[PDB]
Amino acid sequence: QARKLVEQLKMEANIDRIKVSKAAADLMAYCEAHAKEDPLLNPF
Amino acid sequence: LSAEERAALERSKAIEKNLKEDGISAAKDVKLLLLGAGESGKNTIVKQMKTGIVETHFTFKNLHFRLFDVGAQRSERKKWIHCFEDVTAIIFCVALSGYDQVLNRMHASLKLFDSICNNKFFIDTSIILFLNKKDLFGEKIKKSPLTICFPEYTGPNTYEDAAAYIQAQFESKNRSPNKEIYCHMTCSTDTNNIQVVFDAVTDIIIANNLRGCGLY
Amino acid sequence: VQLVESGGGLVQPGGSRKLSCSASGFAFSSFGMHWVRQAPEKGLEWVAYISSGSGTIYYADTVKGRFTISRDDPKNTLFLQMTSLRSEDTAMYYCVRSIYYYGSSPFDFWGQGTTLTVSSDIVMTQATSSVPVPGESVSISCRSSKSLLHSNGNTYLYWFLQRPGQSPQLLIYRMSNLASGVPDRFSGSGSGTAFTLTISRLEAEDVGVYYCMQHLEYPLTFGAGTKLEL
Amino acid sequence: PAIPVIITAVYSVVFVVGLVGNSLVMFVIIRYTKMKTATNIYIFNLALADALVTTTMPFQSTVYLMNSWPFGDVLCKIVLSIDYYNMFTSIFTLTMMSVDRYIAVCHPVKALDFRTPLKAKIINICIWLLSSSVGISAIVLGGTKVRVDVIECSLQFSWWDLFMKICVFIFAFVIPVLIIIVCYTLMILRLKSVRLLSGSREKDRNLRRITRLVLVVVAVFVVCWTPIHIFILVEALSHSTAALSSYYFCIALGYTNSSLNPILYAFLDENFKR
Amino acid sequence: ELDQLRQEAEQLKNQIRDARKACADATQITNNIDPVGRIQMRTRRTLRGHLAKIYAMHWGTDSRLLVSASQDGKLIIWDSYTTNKVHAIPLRSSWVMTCAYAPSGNYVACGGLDNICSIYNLKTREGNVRVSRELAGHTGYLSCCRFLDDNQIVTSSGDTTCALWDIETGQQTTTFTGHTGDVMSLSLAPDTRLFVSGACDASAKLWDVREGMCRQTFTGHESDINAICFFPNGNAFATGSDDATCRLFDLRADQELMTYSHDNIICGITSVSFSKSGRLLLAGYDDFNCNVWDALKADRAGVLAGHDNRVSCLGVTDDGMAVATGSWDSFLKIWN
Ligand SMILES: COCO[C@H]1C[C@@H](C(=O)OC)[C@]2(C)CC[C@H]3C(=O)O[C@H](c4ccoc4)C[C@]3(C)[C@H]2C1=O
Repeated sequence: QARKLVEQLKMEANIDRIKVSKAAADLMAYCEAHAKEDPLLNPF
Repeated sequence: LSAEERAALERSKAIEKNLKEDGISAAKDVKLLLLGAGESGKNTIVKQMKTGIVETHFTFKNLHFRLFDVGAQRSERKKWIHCFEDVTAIIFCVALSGYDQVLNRMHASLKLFDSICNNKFFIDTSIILFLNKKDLFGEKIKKSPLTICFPEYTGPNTYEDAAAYIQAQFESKNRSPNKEIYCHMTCSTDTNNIQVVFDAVTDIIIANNLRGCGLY
Repeated sequence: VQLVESGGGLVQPGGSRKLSCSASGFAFSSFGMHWVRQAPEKGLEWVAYISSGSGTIYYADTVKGRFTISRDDPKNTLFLQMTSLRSEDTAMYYCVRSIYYYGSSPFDFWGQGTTLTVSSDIVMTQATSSVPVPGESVSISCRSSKSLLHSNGNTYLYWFLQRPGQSPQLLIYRMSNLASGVPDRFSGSGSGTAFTLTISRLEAEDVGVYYCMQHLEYPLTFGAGTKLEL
Repeated sequence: PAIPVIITAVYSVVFVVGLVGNSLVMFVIIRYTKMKTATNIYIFNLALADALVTTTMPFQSTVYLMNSWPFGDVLCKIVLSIDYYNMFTSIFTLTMMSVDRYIAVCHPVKALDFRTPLKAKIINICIWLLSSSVGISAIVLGGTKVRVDVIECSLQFSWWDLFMKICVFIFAFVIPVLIIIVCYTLMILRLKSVRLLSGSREKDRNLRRITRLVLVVVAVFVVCWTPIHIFILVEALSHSTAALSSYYFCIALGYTNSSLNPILYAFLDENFKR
Repeated sequence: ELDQLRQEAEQLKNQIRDARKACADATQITNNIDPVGRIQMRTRRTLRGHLAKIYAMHWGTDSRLLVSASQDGKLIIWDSYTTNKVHAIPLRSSWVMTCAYAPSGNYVACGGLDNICSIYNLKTREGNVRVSRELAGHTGYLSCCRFLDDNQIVTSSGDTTCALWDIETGQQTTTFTGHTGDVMSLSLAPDTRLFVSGACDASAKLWDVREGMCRQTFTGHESDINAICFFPNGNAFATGSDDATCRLFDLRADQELMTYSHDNIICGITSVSFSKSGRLLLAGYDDFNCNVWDALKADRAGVLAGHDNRVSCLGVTDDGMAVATGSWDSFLKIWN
């Protein structure tokens, strides 16, 4: 019945999570590293 | 403009002419969306009109009707109802014979007609309502009229009053002055069922013409 | 795809002949058609052009006014009527499929031609007439009297090959863009009025005469023909 | 007495109201709705024709105040041609709006084909051409005459005056009035037996409003076109007195119809004013 | 079993929430990035020809061609540079909610209420675009379809199911199950190994294509999720729902990282797309506008107001040159 759901919830919870600061720094680093290549930040 | 670009422009113009011709041909069609329940609310009117979605095309009195069976979509209606905002009418069927049959047949989601009447897109879309299985109603009504269907009857017996009561009850959920509800009685034996929707469609298109002429 | 020529033969001067072309295997109504002649011992030469919808019709200046081009899409047949036939009209004629949109490949398919024997242009010339040459790499040049690079970054030189006894085939359209059914060993390069065709590791079945054709502005002027023989 | 000043004030009021109404109608229909409906094209045609009719009031007023012709023959030809031409255009646009509404209500199945914007443009073009015929005839045939000792504009060339008067009477009054009456009465008779206008507490009032608006339109047309045609026919079948003064009152009513056309057909519309 | 399994699942969910809370905050986090202020994008092109509501568009690889699907039963392949109709593909089904452009440029995909993902071949002989591989097997309507390559496709449907198909055989090779509600959106990772999937159960699930199992889930919303899109990094995604808010989640942290909402916005989000660098997040709303949020500052940097109906589809070029929006007004426009 719900044993598959319980197993999926256990498998999804038993993973590796990194802090919010690392993810935010990664997004900021990608935004600075490609800022010069984004013209919206002409062929028509 | 190069020779290739001029030929490309000519091809684009030919495509545009074909699109305009197809749109002119398709603007005459009438789009009706067909809704109801599995208890003889859909197949009888589809048959009397003559995988995921079924098209029922016909031409009645130089009018191209096409009916839109979405009954195979066993899912939530909210995420695909906006595809039918431009339809002329909603052919909705309600089963009389299920006044006492449990499923109750009258209480589909408690709001099978309320949701259709007020789903933010059918605010001016007319509904042609069809009362299902009138013959079985006439041969069945002598068994507990005041029941789980509507415990507020306090009225006469037999077909000609109970049918009117249920029809008035289902019209009472409209709450819309511009929208109209056209009701009719079906038996799956008669042959005059294309004119019931045809006269309705004539009424909606006359109303639309009046609104386009700036008189209402 | 099958473009079949019909008509021709031997005619008397001052007569009229109606060349016909039957098209099968493709959507004929969406293709522009060309008629291209070839002399019995010289290079190719363009005769006529009709477009889809019978809208734009172009004729060669050397035969303008006496030649008529037409088509019938329900019958899928192209027609060229020729009146007042001269001594230069002795040639063998080709029907050419072409299509024009973004990324299209005009002049892609050439039909099997038919023979007929009578009893502000642009100069397109190749400085080389014959190169004797397998297993090596060849480079073949073509020159124009005008720059073929239009302002949209598109150069309009097409590279064709004619085998000994075969209808011409398209190798490259629009300056180093290969076609369907062509080995990757062929390549193109160049700039204004100076184009090169490079064949790396020349295998057999490359003997024949090569041509360069321009599509920048009508009329269509072919090259002279670079002949490669073993 | 005070007849000339009263008539001149009437002409000035007609001029001001006609210009204001036509300009407002044009501005609203070019700023909104993008002329994407056939009735919008018809309204544009009627507004343009009415504006071209009503840019003639100082001419007729100055003619009645100077009593002969203070304009010249080139101005005579252009004014006569413009007046006749845009008169016929306005009347025919009235007729075609009536027929369009009749098709929209009484024959809704075929109205999906005839009431396209392109077809509305086609009938507008034929209206323009059929009026331009009379305009060309007026500009080639009319002239000034000294008669007494007074210069005056007319269609001076027999039966080259009475025949033209009868032709303009038939092609400007009788057929359009017949079409208006027939089409609107058939429209209302069909619209009685229609839902959203049936016998209830909130639909009979709307149907009565529509019927009142229709009768207002027809009564305005009849009242403001009858006296001029009656006077010109009784003249055609010593003219300086109040009999001659009544001529320009009839002209004033005839121009009042053009002034009231965009008040009736545009301001009294549900699609408008929003 | 009847209650022990439910108690174990509830305890596991509580432990997951506690671990998520403990793996949050750390080293609000904005560093005064000096935001773009106001960006004034303008309409460079308008593309007329559709005669019904535009439901989906997709850009090509070359950023010069695009495909649009309308409710009149037609796909149209436009050349956006010169406003040319390259192709006009009629469709058997006129109810399509998704359309895709193959990255190779040889095919397009189309799908909707007929529960079929039809592939169409463009770069073929005979000069006509023909039907090939009408993939079938879904029970609900298709909400999205994205090409992996010329041979593999992924389709999200309304039967709480995603699917990976191979086009050569016409048979589905992987089924992704686990959503409770209807699935509405689909975005593929840049490396074509993973994909996110948002549903009407207010849940977005991150799946691995090769394994076939849901690697993680996110449940931070309150209504039906309608649109989703990967960040260009492939390590985060953003989505929007019918509760008039947008949420940026991160793949590694498994949390909701940022929320874009406004008091005066009470309309659902139909389409979400990033820019090339990921700094800009463009979202189409039901209020007929198309807002441009700053993805790192959570403020309304700009408004695109040129549509007279509901903005339904929204795409951005691969080189970042143009933004094409299609609404229900039968016109799609290009902003730069
Ligand atoms: C619509 O508003 C104008 O109404 C016309 C109606 C004409 C009519 O009923 O035709 C059957 C009518 C009465 C005929 C006699 C005309 C005339 O002799 O010259 C006038 C003129 C000279 C230079 O510009 C104008 C116009 C004139 C008085 C006409 C009108 O005023």
